[PDB]
Amino acid sequence: MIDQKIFETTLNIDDPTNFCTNVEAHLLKELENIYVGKCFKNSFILNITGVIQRSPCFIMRTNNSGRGYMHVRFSAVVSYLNAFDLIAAVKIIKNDSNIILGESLLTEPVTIVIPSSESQNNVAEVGQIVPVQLANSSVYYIPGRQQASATGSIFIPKHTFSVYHVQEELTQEQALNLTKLVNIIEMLLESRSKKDFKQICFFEKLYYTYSISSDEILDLKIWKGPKGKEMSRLKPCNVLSFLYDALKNKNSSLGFWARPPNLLKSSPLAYQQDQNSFNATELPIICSAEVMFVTLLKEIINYLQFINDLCDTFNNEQLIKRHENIWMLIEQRK
Amino acid sequence: DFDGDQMNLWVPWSVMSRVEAELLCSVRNWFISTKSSGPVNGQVQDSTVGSFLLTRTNTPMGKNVMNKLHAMGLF
Ligand SMILES: [Mg+2]
Repeated sequence: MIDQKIFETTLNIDDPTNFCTNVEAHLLKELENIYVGKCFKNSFILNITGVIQRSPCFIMRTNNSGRGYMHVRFSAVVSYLNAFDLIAAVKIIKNDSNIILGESLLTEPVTIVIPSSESQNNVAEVGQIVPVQLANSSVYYIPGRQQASATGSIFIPKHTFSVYHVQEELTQEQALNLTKLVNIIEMLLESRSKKDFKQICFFEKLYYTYSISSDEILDLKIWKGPKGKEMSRLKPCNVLSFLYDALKNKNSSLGFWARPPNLLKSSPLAYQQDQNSFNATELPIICSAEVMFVTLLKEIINYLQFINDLCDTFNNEQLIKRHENIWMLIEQRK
Repeated sequence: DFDGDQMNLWVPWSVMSRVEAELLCSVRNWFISTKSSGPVNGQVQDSTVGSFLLTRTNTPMGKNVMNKLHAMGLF
């Protein structure tokens, strides 16, 4: 997840006379040099946006250097990676590190640590690209480092799911929060439509959970079209459409929600059922509809980002075949 | 006094200290005593009696006068 975070810092101004000739430009350049490309305060900082507040260029009191410091408050574009987050492109660097190490080549620099105890790895040699699912271990943003540090497993579609029992209604402020979230998903869906469709079909079939879902049947461009395939059980609902009509304040959400593995993960579809008709291996969780919509919406966000980056990085069929030892492995573990 | 006293002397080298030393800590600021509000310095011993001898009216020789050459030599 990329985002914007407001930071606070104190600079050191070696030449206050030359610095003040253009305060804002020099301040922005100093901030960009210092903080871009390095994680700082539990965020990665991809790009420095203009400053919000700053102090007058003071003079260093406790030394005869004559330099100034000046305090700066600024906002920056930060990439924060979470648990269960989906990363679609990871390069293996070394096999001598038997614990297995990788380096993500997406827009968010992360160095991944895929444990070798699981047998689904140690099959990927050095130089090939394979996606990773981030485990529940928290991404470590050690300050000053050029990239995030995290541990995660090679993605298997994980045919498990969670049912959600709602007991609180949405308010208009929460409605606006999830409407910003669906704005994000609309951007992602437009990006998906902009790609060469057959690659999304292939990657979606590969990471679909239950069965191979027969054949090419039921085109799945998804964008502005609630089309889908498989159709295992129960009538689904469009979480997006539920959102906009909830923004119109019609529908209540006081029900049981789930996205079982039979659904297409990148689709905005889900099931709203009144009395828990799902075959859950877990107890329903009793909490508010803001939690449910946040969780499902960001699940869709990371699944669709996953497929988008997989389609983007695999622009040609030769690269897929170069990493052939992963595709048949995942097809084995369906 | 000069009976064997030793006093420390350090020369500032930093620009901030050098600017400070001449502007703030110069001895001209300690001419007037902070303690007593009066002057600290003046003539002592050789000059306190020297000022009296110079400015007294009559010497044992006569009137306390000097010719031009010795008046010039005082300066
Ligand atoms: Mg003495």
